[PDB]
Amino acid sequence: QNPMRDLKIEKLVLNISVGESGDRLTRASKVLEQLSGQTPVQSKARYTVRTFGIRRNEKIAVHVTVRGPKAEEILERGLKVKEYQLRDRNFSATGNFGFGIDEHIDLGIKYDPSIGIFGMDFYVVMNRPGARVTRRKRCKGTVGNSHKTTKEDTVSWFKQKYDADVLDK
Amino acid sequence: AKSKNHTAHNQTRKAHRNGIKKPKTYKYPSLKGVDPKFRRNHKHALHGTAKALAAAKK
Amino acid sequence: ARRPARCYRYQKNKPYPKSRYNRAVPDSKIRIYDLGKKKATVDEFPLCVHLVSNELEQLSSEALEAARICANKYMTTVSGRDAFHLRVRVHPFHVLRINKMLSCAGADRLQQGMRGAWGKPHGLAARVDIGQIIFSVRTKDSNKDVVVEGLRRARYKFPGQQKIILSKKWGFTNLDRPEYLKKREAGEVKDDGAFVKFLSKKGSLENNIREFPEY
Amino acid sequence: AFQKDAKSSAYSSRFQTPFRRRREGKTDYYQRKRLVTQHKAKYNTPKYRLVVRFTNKDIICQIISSTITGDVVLAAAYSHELPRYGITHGLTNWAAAYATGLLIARRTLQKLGLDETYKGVEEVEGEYELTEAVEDGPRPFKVFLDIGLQRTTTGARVFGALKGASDGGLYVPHSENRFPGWDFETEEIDPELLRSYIFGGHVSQYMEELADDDEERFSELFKGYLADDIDADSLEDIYTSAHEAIRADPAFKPTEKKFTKEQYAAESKKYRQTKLSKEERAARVAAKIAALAGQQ
Amino acid sequence: GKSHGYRSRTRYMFQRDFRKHGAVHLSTYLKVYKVGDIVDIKANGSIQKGMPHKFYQGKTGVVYNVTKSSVGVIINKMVGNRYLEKRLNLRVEHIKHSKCRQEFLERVKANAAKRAEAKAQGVAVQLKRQPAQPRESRIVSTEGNVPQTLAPVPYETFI
RNA sequence: AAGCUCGUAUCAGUUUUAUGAGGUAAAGCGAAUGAUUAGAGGUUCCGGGGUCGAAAUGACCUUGACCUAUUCUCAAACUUUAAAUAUGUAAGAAGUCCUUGUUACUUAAUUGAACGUGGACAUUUGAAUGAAGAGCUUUUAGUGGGCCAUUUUUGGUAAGC
RNA sequence: GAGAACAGAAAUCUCCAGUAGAACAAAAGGGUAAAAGCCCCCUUGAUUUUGAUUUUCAGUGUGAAUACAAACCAUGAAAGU
RNA sequence: GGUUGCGGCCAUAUCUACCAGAAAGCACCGUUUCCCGUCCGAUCAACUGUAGUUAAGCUGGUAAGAGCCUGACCGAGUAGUGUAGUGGGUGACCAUACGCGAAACUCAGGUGCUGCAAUCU
RNA sequence: GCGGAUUUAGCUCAGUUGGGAGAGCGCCAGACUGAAGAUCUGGAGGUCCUGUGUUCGAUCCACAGAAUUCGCACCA
RNA sequence: CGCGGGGUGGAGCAGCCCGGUAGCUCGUCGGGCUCAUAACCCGAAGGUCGUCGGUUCAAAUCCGGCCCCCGCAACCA
RNA sequence: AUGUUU
Ligand SMILES: [K+]
Ligand SMILES: [Mg+2]
Ligand SMILES: [Mg+2]
Ligand SMILES: [Mg+2]
Ligand SMILES: [Mg+2]
Ligand SMILES: [Mg+2]
Ligand SMILES: [Mg+2]
Ligand SMILES: [Mg+2]
Ligand SMILES: [Mg+2]
Ligand SMILES: [Mg+2]
Ligand SMILES: [Mg+2]
Ligand SMILES: [Mg+2]
Ligand SMILES: [Mg+2]
Ligand SMILES: [Mg+2]
Ligand SMILES: [Mg+2]
Ligand SMILES: [Mg+2]
Ligand SMILES: [Mg+2]
Ligand SMILES: [Mg+2]
Ligand SMILES: [Mg+2]
Repeated sequence: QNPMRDLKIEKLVLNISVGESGDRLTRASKVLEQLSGQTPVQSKARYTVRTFGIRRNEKIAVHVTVRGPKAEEILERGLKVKEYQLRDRNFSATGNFGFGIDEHIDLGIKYDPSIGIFGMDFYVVMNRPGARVTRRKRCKGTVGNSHKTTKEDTVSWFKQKYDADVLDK
Repeated sequence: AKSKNHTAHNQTRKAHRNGIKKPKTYKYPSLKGVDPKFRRNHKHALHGTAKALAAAKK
Repeated sequence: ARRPARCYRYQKNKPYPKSRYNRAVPDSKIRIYDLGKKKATVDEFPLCVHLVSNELEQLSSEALEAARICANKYMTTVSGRDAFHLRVRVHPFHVLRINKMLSCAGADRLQQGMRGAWGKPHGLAARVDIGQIIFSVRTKDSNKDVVVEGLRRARYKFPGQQKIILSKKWGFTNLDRPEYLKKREAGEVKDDGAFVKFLSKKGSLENNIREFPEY
Repeated sequence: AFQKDAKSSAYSSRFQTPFRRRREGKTDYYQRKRLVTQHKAKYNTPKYRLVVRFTNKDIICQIISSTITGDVVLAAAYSHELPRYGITHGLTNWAAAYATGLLIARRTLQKLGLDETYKGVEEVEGEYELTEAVEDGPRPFKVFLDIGLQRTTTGARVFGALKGASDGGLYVPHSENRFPGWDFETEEIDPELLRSYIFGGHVSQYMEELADDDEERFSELFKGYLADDIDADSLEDIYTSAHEAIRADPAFKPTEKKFTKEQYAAESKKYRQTKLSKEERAARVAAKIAALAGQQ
Repeated sequence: GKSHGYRSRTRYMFQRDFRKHGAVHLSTYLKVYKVGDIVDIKANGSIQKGMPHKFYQGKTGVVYNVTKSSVGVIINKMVGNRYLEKRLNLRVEHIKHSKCRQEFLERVKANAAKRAEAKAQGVAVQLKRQPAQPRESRIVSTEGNVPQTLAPVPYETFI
């Protein structure tokens, strides 16, 4: 009994946080460009602390945001890697959820040593219709409490759809 | 040898011996800092007013 | 050595606390301000006695520590460690300065006199007004003489005049004893720690129902 | 509730609320100050804004001056008045914005007695030009464009309304680099593309493409056009006739206002909750307290 | 060394009236100042341009010039044993219309009306203000107001 | 000192009325910042340790480190608030009101701005008190080591510092 | 604060809360939230002429600053700046 | 009286938690050829007003609500302070006389008002 | 008391630009020797003089001290 | 300000004095000889010539600015 | 050419 409080995928962000900025970074950018079908964005480092050799504004990561049916397809493809089993702790309090895969080459294109191996980070942001209220320029507002996404709502939606399951508390 | 540095002692008495005089307001005050565009137009307006008043004294 | 307290008895300077602009203040001699049975409930100690200043002056942290030690030791010896709760209600936040002038023959030769005389931190003192409470001690009504004598002993450690006053309040609360009794029998007082919380007729009814089940 | 919701008493006490229309996300006061602030050496001259606002399903085009008591509308035009001039569909598109700007310009000139002089651009061809002052005559009515919070983009319907108001005879200072048809790679505008957008050429071309393509989309979109038997090639003459009728009679015939304001007020007053009095609040508090005869 | 800058000792003078920070409301810019208008000077700390010197905070003067965003104000400054004419170029955010003469203008209109009605009805004007006069005789009744006798209270501590 | 122009008179180390400005005294810290005392309840997912736990924080003992509601005491270089004294301006004819002339300024526009012509209003011409009058000018002496008293106040233990 | 492979207590990605508790070259104070902060785009008003004004003040100088005028520009859709 | 565009004062307007909303309006909402902008039509742009919904925004109500606002022979004429004495007191400081006069606290009330224009069961 | 300096593994020291705690002599272990010394390899060794704050972190950017010392301390 | 000279492997120098092109010694490492060490013998590694720009069928070199070091000489706001 | 002790 809910007209348009239908939880749906707003976006899926694929992330490759490489420890360096060498050719591996370009290869990772090409990797997450291939399945996304969009030009990715380079993420510069903000500090130079320790243990990574990363420097201020070194372009150490690369990410891409996918929306709509392409995002849903990529989400299902990365879910088949995790065998449709995600931990409960994988679900955030605000109703989004994520997971990490390694050895991405097990789907789509093969090893291709010109490209190499990268694990990738999936994060899915979940909301309802009317999320524009918080993002539009004019009359920007806050989504009401009953319309906000919760971790329980996202867990229930994620087990209803994909016929998946969650794990221990 | 050190000496005194500053004091306002007796200064008000000195000022009030000849008094604090208000600055003698005049009608038609000076147009020193008035906007020069306004002043330029005011000159022509006053010239036209003077000529009109002279011509109209028949 | 330490200068005599007569040199810093009076509030001659503006308050000069340890701050961003001092950074070099020695530690106060008194570090403990609550002693005795400081965990006792408000119901346990109805009788409150105050050692109150009758002068505008400065009490050194050394004198505060000496008087606290004297009063606590006397009342502990006579009535027991847990027969009272003594609270020092003045904190030595004002820093005293000293312009150190080396004492020896020929000091004028290697001294600048009054040039650059601004002093270094010498100690700490509490600035008390007339009628300001210095010591508060709550206890049972039977321990009145012991408590009064303890504060009388502590008074010898302070400069100036101090008065022993029996408070009309219940313990360390701001309520006169009949009013506290009425509130307690009406159930609008809940023990929180060594102090109590009072039920107000304002705020959320759900919270005023949860706390203070006086309904 | 949450450890970050239900902010603390100190935070609430020290919170300074923005201006109400800034909290509502409606007024950009930084821009409004510069739009409204008059040269002090005029001492009464209002600065008229051509306020153009786009809601869903409607376009608001107002001419507004500022006072201490509040803003005062000199003339207002809406895109829901375009059916009177022969536009019944696409009431928020570029051509509707142009028509509304032309209507507000003509209505304001008629109100100010400046309609015969400053006829504007009667033969619109998409050429960039401002309403010039006539020689030895009153200067054209000058208004300044007020987008509001809408973003300045090359092709915006807000600049379509600007173009329509400028063509209507109002002097609205503007450049041509925000009109549809401006080539960002160079410094010239495309007058044919601007005229096409003025007369709905982009919408007609979309209609033709959708008809020559999958008909389900052309049946869902433009459904009212089919039900009104309006062809894509008819849009240019529809908007030309609308411009002619606007120039012919921009006199703001208002709605007949059935259900007079008093019965409107009564009907709305039926469906409104009233504030409980202090006696009722105390009664509810006493009832809630007496509910705990024991403890629930 | 000593420090006397342009904005020296203005730390609290030029503050923003706690919980009234941010943008200046539009009535300040919609105010109209004519030459001869009397204005009070109060610097707005958020507008750093056209700002008056700290000496003129709280000073009341007369507009002598009107520019695009500012007015010229005439202030008589006490220098030594006399007053010197100072001309300040102040943006409108730092001034407001003075109400030191609104009461005078309303009294002027009321006096004109009273004089006209006097010369229409009879002969009585009394158009000058008068200081608060001594109270006239009055009779104070005890009906329901019988005097209650008070006494000084004895000393007690209640601490 | 010399005076000069006037003297229906002008103004004032003062009050009153009206209207501003200030951030000191006080006050406040269950209000921001910085200090500061104590207990209480939640945080074992509190940082955890002891001890088991075959081991996990899992069961406890519990040192904390936070959060919540309280609590004692403070600030020249803290503050929501905020005096008293002191302080700016105004209390009219150089005013008010009505009509309309100039402009190359300004307005969409005789629109506004400023300066005007003409007309009307003297018992209190628009608070109090006072006024060996007011205003103005020139030219010159000496002085340019200060000190004391009440009150506010800085350094200093203090000083006839 | 809650979430994601390596990746932990600091890397990158996401959401929520967040009156400024950040940042604005430097000392401190004031000021600033669709900004004065961060990023991006275009630029040279850090230009010309000579006056007026505020502070310091003798109402001198110097420094600094304010508001105009007469030009030429920059920017923006524009008001403006 | 509701709603919208522009607003004035800028919390009596804010914040938290629930509830309700007829009509219209607003809104969410549907699409990507065109102008335009993005990693992503999410934002921004354009198109449709059609496919749907009041779920959210928004509005209003509720709450011994937080905050905020107002008032008080509430605290308190208290603190402080101008003026006075060959007043008290070793002093610290204090009292008195003629005046001005808080803040905290407590209690009570309140929770946007309003301008222009348009529109509405 | 003033004006300065330095403080780093047991010893001498290098850091230092918002690098990163390191090198010799010591010690240990293994080589070599019949066995020593000498050499030759490898390793450990500091919570950078103490405490508090500002930085994304910190000897190093960065406050109050503590220790060790050098120069001056004069005219009667 | 002026005139000059110098900067080259970790260190000290040549090659520069007109482009045919980076070398000598010490130092480091590996091996060889010796019972072992030094000398000795054979290898390897080490600058691309103080920083940029300029002219050259292909410049450390020739030219012009600039950084550091030294000598001499000069000095009205 | 040199190679220290027992
Ligand atoms: K004593
Ligand atoms: Mg002397
Ligand atoms: Mg002297
Ligand atoms: Mg002192
Ligand atoms: Mg001597
Ligand atoms: Mg803007
Ligand atoms: Mg202030
Ligand atoms: Mg500036
Ligand atoms: Mg001050
Ligand atoms: Mg104080
Ligand atoms: Mg002399
Ligand atoms: Mg901006
Ligand atoms: Mg200077
Ligand atoms: Mg969309
Ligand atoms: Mg849009
Ligand atoms: Mg609803
Ligand atoms: Mg409340
Ligand atoms: Mg006397
Ligand atoms: Mg032997």
